[PDB]
Amino acid sequence: VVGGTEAQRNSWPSQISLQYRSGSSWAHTCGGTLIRQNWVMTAAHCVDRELTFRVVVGEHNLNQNDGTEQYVGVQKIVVHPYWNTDDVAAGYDIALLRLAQSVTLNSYVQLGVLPRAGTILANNSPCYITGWGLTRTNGQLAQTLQQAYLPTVDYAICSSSSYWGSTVKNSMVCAGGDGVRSGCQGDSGGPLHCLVNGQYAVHGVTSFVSRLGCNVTRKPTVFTRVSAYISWINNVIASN
Ligand SMILES: [Ca+2]
Repeated sequence: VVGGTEAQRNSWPSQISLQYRSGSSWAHTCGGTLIRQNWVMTAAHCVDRELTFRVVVGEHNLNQNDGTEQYVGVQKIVVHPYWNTDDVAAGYDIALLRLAQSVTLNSYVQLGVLPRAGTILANNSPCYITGWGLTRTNGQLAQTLQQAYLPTVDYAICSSSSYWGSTVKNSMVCAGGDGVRSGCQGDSGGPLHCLVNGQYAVHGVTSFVSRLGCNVTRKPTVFTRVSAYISWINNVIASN
């Protein structure tokens, strides 16, 4: 997250860190949202590589013991069937991970609330992106969980020529674009949390930013629209 501030430890309890095994250690690669005690929602592109993945819930500082972490293996990966790794702009950048154990819920570990199917946010709706992604274009991952205030940019503006054009689909949510604050690499798969009728809900799954840079004016961060996948999500969970 570029232009973020450190999250309070209990603000975003559904945020997870998706990590892969490297050497005798683990490396953060992406975010995720805990949606059942044994299921995480993330970006399809986060799991294209044939790596060994684990999920950390109750995580705050990737580089320090917080006393609140639970570590769990990924047992099964269900990528959206229409996902095409060579075409992120086509959409479908979503995957569900079934965890090897059910995590224990507490003030640091909670299920993310999802919007009802079809819900679209009005332009300029208040949201926060959260993650441990790069804090600058071509930068380094955050140690502590970051948040940034990123208001939505509706489909009509986002898909206009000076923004993202035909690259953005109605199955996505755009947010930010101010040139200061944005998602960045390593935020992929994580939540966009938007305040609606008094409650935060996870309306986006971080998908992409410009090849030019993370915080580029009129290239808001783009997210898979969660409310386009409610039926898909339920179908997967019910069959697995
Ligand atoms: Ca930690």
